Amino acid sequence: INEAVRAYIAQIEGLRAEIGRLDATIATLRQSLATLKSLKTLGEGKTVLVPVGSIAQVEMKVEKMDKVVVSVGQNISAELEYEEALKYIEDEIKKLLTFRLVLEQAIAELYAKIEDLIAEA
Amino acid sequence: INEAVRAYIAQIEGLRAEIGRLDATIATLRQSLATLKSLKTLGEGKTVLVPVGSIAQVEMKVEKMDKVVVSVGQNISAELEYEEALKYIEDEIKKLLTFRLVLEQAIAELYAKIEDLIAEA
Amino acid sequence: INEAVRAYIAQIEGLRAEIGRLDATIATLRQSLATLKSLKTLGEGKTVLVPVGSIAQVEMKVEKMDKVVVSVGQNISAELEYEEALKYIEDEIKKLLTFRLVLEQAIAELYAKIEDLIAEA
Amino acid sequence: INEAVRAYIAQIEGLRAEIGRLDATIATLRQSLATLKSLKTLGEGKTVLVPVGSIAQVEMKVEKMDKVVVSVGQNISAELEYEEALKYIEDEIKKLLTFRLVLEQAIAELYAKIEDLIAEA
Amino acid sequence: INEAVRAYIAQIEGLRAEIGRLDATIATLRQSLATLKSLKTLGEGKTVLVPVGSIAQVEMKVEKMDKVVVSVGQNISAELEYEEALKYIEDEIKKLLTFRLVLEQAIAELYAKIEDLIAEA
Amino acid sequence: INEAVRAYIAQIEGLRAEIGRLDATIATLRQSLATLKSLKTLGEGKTVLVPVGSIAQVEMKVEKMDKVVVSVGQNISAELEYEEALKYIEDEIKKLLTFRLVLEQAIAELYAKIEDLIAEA
Amino acid sequence: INEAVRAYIAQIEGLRAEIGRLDATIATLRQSLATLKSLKTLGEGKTVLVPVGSIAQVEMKVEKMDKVVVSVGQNISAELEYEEALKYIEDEIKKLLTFRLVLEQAIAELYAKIEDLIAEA
Amino acid sequence: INEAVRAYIAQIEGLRAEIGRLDATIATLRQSLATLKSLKTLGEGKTVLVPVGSIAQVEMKVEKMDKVVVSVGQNISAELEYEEALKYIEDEIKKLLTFRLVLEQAIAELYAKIEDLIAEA
Amino acid sequence: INEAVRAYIAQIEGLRAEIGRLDATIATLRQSLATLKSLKTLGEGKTVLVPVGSIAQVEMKVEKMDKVVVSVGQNISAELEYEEALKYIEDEIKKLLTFRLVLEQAIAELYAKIEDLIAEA
Amino acid sequence: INEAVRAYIAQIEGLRAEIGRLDATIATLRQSLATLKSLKTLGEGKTVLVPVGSIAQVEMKVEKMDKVVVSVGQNISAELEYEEALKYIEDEIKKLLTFRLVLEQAIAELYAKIEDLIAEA
Amino acid sequence: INEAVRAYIAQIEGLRAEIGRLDATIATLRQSLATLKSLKTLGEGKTVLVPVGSIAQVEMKVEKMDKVVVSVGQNISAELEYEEALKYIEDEIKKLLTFRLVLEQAIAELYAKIEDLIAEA
Amino acid sequence: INEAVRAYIAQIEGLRAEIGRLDATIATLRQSLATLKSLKTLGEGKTVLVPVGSIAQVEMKVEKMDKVVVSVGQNISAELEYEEALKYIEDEIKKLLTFRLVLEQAIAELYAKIEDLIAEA
Amino acid sequence: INEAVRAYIAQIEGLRAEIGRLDATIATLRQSLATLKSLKTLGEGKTVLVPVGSIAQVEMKVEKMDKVVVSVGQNISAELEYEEALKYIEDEIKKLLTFRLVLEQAIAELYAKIEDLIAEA
Amino acid sequence: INEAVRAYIAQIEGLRAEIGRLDATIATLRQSLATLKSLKTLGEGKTVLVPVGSIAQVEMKVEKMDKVVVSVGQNISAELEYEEALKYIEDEIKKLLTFRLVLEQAIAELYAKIEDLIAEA
Repeated sequence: INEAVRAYIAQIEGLRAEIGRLDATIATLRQSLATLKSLKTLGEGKTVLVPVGSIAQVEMKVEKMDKVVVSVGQNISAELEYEEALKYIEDEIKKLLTFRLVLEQAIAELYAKIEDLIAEA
Repeated sequence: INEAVRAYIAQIEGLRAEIGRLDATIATLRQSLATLKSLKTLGEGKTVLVPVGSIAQVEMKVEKMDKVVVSVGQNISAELEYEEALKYIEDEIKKLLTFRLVLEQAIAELYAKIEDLIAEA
Repeated sequence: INEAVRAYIAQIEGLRAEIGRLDATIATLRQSLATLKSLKTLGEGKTVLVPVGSIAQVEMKVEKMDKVVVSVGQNISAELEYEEALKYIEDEIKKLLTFRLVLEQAIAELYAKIEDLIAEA
Repeated sequence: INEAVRAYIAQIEGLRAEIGRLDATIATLRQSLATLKSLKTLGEGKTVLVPVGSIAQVEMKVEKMDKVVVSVGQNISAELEYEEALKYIEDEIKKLLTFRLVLEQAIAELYAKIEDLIAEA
Repeated sequence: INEAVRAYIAQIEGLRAEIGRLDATIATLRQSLATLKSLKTLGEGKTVLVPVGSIAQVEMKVEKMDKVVVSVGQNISAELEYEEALKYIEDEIKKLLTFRLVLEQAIAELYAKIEDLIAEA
Repeated sequence: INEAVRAYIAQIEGLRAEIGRLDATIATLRQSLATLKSLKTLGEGKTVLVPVGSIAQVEMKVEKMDKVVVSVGQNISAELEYEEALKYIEDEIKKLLTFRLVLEQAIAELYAKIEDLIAEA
Repeated sequence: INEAVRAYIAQIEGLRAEIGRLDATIATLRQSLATLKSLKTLGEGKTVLVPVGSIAQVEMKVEKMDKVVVSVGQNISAELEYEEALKYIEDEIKKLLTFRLVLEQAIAELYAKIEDLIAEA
Repeated sequence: INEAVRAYIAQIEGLRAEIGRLDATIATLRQSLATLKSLKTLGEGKTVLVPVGSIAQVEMKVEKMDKVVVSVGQNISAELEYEEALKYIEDEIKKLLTFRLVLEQAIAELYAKIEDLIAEA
Repeated sequence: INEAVRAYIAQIEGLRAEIGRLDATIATLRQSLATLKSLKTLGEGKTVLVPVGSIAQVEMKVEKMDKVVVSVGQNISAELEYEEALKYIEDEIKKLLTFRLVLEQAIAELYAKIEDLIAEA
Repeated sequence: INEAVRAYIAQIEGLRAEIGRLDATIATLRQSLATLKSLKTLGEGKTVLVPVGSIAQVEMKVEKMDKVVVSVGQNISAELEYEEALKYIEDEIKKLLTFRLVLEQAIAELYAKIEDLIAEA
Repeated sequence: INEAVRAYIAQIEGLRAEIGRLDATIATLRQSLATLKSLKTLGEGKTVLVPVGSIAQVEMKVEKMDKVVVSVGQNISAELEYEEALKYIEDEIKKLLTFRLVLEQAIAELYAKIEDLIAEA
Repeated sequence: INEAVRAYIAQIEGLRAEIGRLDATIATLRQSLATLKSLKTLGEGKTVLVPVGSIAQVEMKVEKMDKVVVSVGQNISAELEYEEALKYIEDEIKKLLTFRLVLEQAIAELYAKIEDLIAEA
Repeated sequence: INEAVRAYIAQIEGLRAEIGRLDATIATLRQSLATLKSLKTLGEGKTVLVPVGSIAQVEMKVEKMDKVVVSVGQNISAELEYEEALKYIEDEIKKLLTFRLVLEQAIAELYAKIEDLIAEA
Repeated sequence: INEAVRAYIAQIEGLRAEIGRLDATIATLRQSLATLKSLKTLGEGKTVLVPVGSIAQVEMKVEKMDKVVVSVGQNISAELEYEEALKYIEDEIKKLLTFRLVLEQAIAELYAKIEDLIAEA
C-alpha cells in the first residue's frame, strides 16, 4: 500500500542516480573525444606531462599520431583507426542514450503503476 | 529512542562506508606508489604504451627520472624529488590511517551511546 | 543481551557487505555481457589483444561469432546461443536481485527485532 | 593495558591476512607464468578457446610468440620481451617476499612490545 | 490525487539533488581543508604552480604561512588565523549538516503527506 | 503526435541549456585569457594575492613570464608558448562556436520536424 | 498555424528564461542571506576588507550587529531587525517560488493548447 | 542565399549588444572609480553604510586610504597603489575601446559582404 | 536601392533599441509594482528612509494604505484604489506588450521587404 | 583621409552628447538642491505626497530636519550634515564642470588635428 | 577653405540639435497621445487633478470625450472631432519624420561636400 | 592673452542666457499666478477648456477653490493653503531675483578682471 | 607464562584459519548448490562439458532431473530428493554456522583469559 | 647467529611442504589421467557414474572419445587429442619433477650454508 509506493519511489531514485552516472560516463567519453582531437592537433616530439593515476605526472614526447589502440571491452587494446574507433565510441554513446530512454520509460511505467494504485478506489 | 538508535546505526554504516572508501583510496595511492617505483625501474628512451584517461592507450618514452610534479592540494603542480614526495604520499596515507582510527573511535562512541540508552532502563 | 544487540549489528553489517559483493558481481556480469556485445559488434579475422589473467596480453583474432560456450557453474562448459546465454545471464542477474531483496527484508526484520527489544520495557 | 595489546593482536591479524593475500597474488602470478610458458610451448595458428573474463569463452589462433605488452603499473601495457619482463615479474615477486619478511619482523616486534609490557611489572 | 503526489515526488527529487550539491560543496570544503594542511606542511621559497582558472598554471613560491585571508561571505577579504578560519569552515560544514538534517525531515514530511493521502480512503 | 512534439521541445531545451553552458565556458576561457594577459602586464618579483581554489587566498610572487604549462586534454601538463597556446585556446573556442552552430542547425531540424507533423494534414 | 506553434515555442522559451532569471535571483538572495548570517558570526571591532562594487576592497571594523537597514523596494531603506527583515527576505523568496509555480502552470497550459491544436484534426 | 544575410544581421545585433554590455561595464568601472575617489576625499574614521550584495547595508568606518586590492583577473585581489590601479583600469578601458573599434570594423566588413552579394548580380 | 536596404537595417536596429527601452520601462513598472506591494506589507508609523530622487534619502512613515494617486499621463493626479489602479498599470503593460508585438511584426515586414528586393533578381 | 576626419566629427558629437548628459545631471543635482532647500523651509509632521519612483505618489509626514544621509557612490550611504554634504555636492558639480572644460579642450584639439590634416597639403 | 569646414561643422551641429528637438517634440506628442488614450479609458464624472502650468494641480471631472481643438498653422485653434484630429496629429508626426529624413539627407550632403573639398586635393 | 578675454565673454554670455531663462521662468510663474487668480475669480461648475500640453484641450469644471496642492521640488505635491503656498512661490521668485543679482555681481567681477587685464600694462 | 600468551595467540590464529577454511567450504557448498540448481533448470539431452576433476573436461548430456544420490561418506550412498538433499545441505551449513559461533565464543574465551592474566596483578 | 640457521631450517621445511604439495598435484594428475583411461575403456551410450564435486552424482552417456578439451593454464580450453594431451600432461609432470630436483638442490645448498656456519669456527 504505502510500502509498494515507497519501493517504487526508491526504484525511481536508483534509476535517476544511474541515469546521472551514465550521463557522467558519456561526458567522460566526450572529454576523451576532445582529448584525442587535442592530441591530433599536437605534433610529434613535443614534451608532454601525463598522470600516473594520482597527481604525479611523468614526462613524454609524442610519436604515435598514426592510429591508437582501444578496448573492445573491459580487457582489450586493438590498434584501430582513431577515426573509426572514435566513431565506435560515439556509437556506444548513442547506445547509452537509447538505454537512458529505456530507463526513462521505466520511470514512466513506475509512475503509471503509482497512478493505478491511486486509481484503485 | 527507536529513532536515536536508528540514527546511530545509520551513522555507523555511513562511517563504515567512508572508512572503506578511505582504505580504497589508500590502496589506490599505494598502487600509484608501486607504479612510480616501476617507472624508476625502467630507463629513458624506452617506448611505453600509456592510457589517455579512458581505455585507449598512446605511446610514450621516458625522460624524467629525476623529479616529478605533484599537487600540494587539489589544484597544484610542484616538481619535487620522487623520494621526498613519495614519502610525503606515505605520510598522507599515515594521516588517513590516523583519521580512520579517529572514525573507529567515533563508531565506538556511537556504540557506547547505544549502551547508555540501554543502561537508562 | 546487549552483546546480542551488537551481534544483530554485525549481522546487518555482514548482510550489507554481502549486498555490496553481490551488486559488484552483478555489475561485473553486466560489464562482461556488454563486452560480449562489443565482441559481436566486431567481425571475424580482426586482431585483438586479450589478457592472460595478469597484465600480459596475448594477441588473438576473432572466429567465434556463431554461438558461445559457457558454464552452468564452477566446473562446466556448454556451447549455447549468445542470445540464449544473454537471456541466461539476465535471468541469473534477476535471481540475484530477488535474493538481494530477501536480504534487505532480513535486515528490516533484524531492525524490527531490535525495536521489539527496545519495546520490551 | 588490555587495549594496546589487543590492538597489536589485531595488527598481527591484519598483517597475516595481507601476507596471505600477497602469497595468493604471487601464486596467481605463477599461474600466469606457467600459462605463458605453456603458450610458448604451442606454435602459431593453433585453434584455442580463451575466456572473456567471465565464464564464457571465445576461440582464437596463436600469433603471440614474439613479445607481449606488460604494465608498468595500474594503467599500463608496454610491449616488452616476454623473457626479460617475465624475469622482472619474478623480481617484483622477490620484492614482495622481502616486504613479507619485513611484515613478519613487524609482527615479532609487536609481540616483543607485548612481552615488554609484561616485563614492566 | 495523482497531481499532488507527483508534485511531492518532484519536490523530493529536487531536495535530493540539492542535498547532493550540498554534500559536494562540503566535500569541496574538505578538499580545501586538506589543501590548507598541505600548504602548511610546505615551506617558504619552494617553487609552486597554481592554476589560472582554466588549465594554465603559473609559478610562485610560499610566503603566506602566518595567517590567511578568507571571505566572511560572498565578497570579503577578511584576514584571519588559518586555524581559526579553518575552524569556522568546519562550523559552516556542521551548519550544512544540520541543514541536511532539516531537509531530510522535510523529505519525511512529504512522505508522511503522501501516506496520509493514501490513508484518506 | 503529441509525445513526439513534447520530446522535440525537451530536446530543444536541452540543446539550449547546452548552448548556455557552452557560452559560459567560452566566457570563462576569455576571462582566463584576459587574466593571462594581465599577468603579462605585470612584472616579475611582484607580490600578488592568489586563491586556494575555494574562497581563501594566498600570496604569490612572479618569476615565470616566459611560457606557461597547459593541458592538451583532460589530464595533461605541457609548457607551451603563451601566445601559441593562447591562440590554440582561441581556436578551441572557435570550434565550440562551430559546434554551437551545428546545435542551432539541429534546433532548426527539430522545428522542421514539428513543421512536418503539422504538414501531415 | 505554424506561426501559432512557433509563438508557443517562443513563449515557453521566454518563460523558461524567466524561470532561470528568477532562480538566479533567489539563489543570489540566499547567498546574501548566508552572507548576513556570516556577518552575524563575527564581532564588533574586527578588521574586515569589503568591496566597493568592483575589485577594490576597503577596510572596516564591525559595528552593525544591532539592526540593519534594508530596502523596501527599488529606491528605499529602513532600519529593521535583521531577524524579521531576514524572515521578510525568505517570505519574498517564497512569493517568487509561488510565482514560478504559476509560470510552470502557464507552460503546461501552453502545451495543453498545443495538444488541443493537434487534436483539432 | 538569404540565410547568410540574416546571419549577418544577427551578428551585427550581437556585436551591438556586446558594445552595449561593454560600455555598461566601462561605466560601472567609472562609477566605482569615482566612488573610490570620493572615498579619498573623505577622511578616516567616518561612519558609512555599505551594502551586503542585496540592498541591505551594513555600517563601516574608514581606515584604508593607503593602497587597495585589485585583480589580475577572475580570482585575484592584489593590494596595489590606487593611483597605479586607477591608471591600470584606465588602460584596460582603452583596450576595450580598441576592441570596440575592431567590432565596428567587423560590422563594416559584414556590410561589405552585403555589398558583395549586391555586386554578384 | 542598396541605401534603402541599409536604411531598413538601421530601422530594424532602431526598433530593437525601442524594444529595449520599452522592456526597461516594463521592468521599471514591475519594480514599482513590487515596491507598492512591499509598501502594503509594511504598517503605519514605521520610520522609513526614501530618496530625494538623486543621491540623498529623507525619512518618512506610512499613512497611505487606502488608495493612491497616479497620473492619467504626464501631468495628472487621481487618487484611485491601489489594487484597481495597479491592475490598470498591468493593463498598460499589456498594451505595451501588444505594441511590442506590432514592432516585431514590423521587423518581420522589413526583413521580408529586403528578401523581396533580393528575389527581384 | 576622409575616415579620420569623419571619426573626429563622430567623437566631437559623442562628446557633445556627453556634455548635454552631464549638464542635465548637474541640473538634476540643482533640482535636488532646491528640493532639499524647500524641505528645510518646511517643518516636521507635514502631510506630503511623495512618489514611489513611478508616477504614483504616497503620503508622508516630515521628521527629517536633523541632517540627511548621502551616498558615496553607486552602492553606499552615510548620514552627513546636509549643509556640509550639500557643499560637497556643489564641489562634485565643480569637478564635473572642470571635466567639461577638459572635454571642450579635447574637442578643440580634435579640430586642431583636423586643421593639421588640412595643413598637410 | 577652413571657413567652409567650420560652416559645415556648425550646420551639422545645428541640424543635429534640431533633430533632437524634433524627436523630443514627437515624444511629447506621443505622451499626450497616451494621456488622451488613457482619458478615453476613463469615463465621465471621474474626479481628476490637472496642473496650472506650474506644479500646482486643480481638480476637474470628465465631460469631453467627443471633440477637441486643434490648429493647422502656427497661430489659432478650432474644434473638430477628437479621433480624426488625433489621426491628423499623427500624420503631422509622420510629416515631421519625413522632414527629419530630409534633414538627414542634408547632413549626408554636407559630409559629401566635405569629401568633395578633400578630393579637390 | 585675448584668449582669457574671449573666455570671459563666453562666460558673460552664458550667464546672460541663464538670467534670461531665469526671468522667463519668473514670468512663467507669474502667469501661472495670474491663472490661479483667474481660478479664484470664477465659480464652481464652469466649463472652459484647458491646455493639456499640446494643442489638444480638454474641458474642466471647477470644484477646487478650497486650497490647492503644490510641489515641494522635482517630484512632489502636497495640499497647502493656496495663499500661503502662493506667497511661498513668490518668495522663491524673490530668491531667484537675489541669485540673479549675485550673477550680475559676478559679471561685473568679470568686467573688473577685463579692467585688470587693461591695467597689466 | 608468556609462552602461554604466545600459545593463546597461535590458538586464536588457528581458529581464525579454521573459520576461513570452513567458510570457504560453505561457499563451495553454495556454489555447487546453485550449480546443481542451474542444472535442474536445464533440460535433458543437451550436450554439456564437465571436468574430470583435474584440468581437462569431458562431454555429457543431461538425464538427471529426478533426484539426487548422497551419503554421509564414502561407502554406500542413497538417492534422495534434490530439494530434500538441498535442505540437508542447508542444514549442515547451519550446523557449520553454529560451530563457527562456538569458535567465536572460544576466541572470546582466549582473549578473556589473556585479560585475566593481565588482571592478576 | 643461530637465528638465521633456524630461519634456514624453516625455509627447508617450507620447501618440503612445497615438495609434498607438488607430489600431491602430480599424483592427482595421474589419478585423473587414469580416470580418463577408464573412460577410454568404455564406449558411447553407456550410463556413467560421475562425481560432480560435492556428494551429488549425475549420470551420462559417453560421446567424448575423439579429442579432449584442456586448459593451457588457469582460464583456457583446447580440444586436443587425448594421446597428445596425455603426452602434454606427462611432459608437464616431468617439468615439475625437474623443478623438484632443483628444490632438492636448494635444500642441499641451504644445508651447505649451515655447514659453512659450522666451518666458521
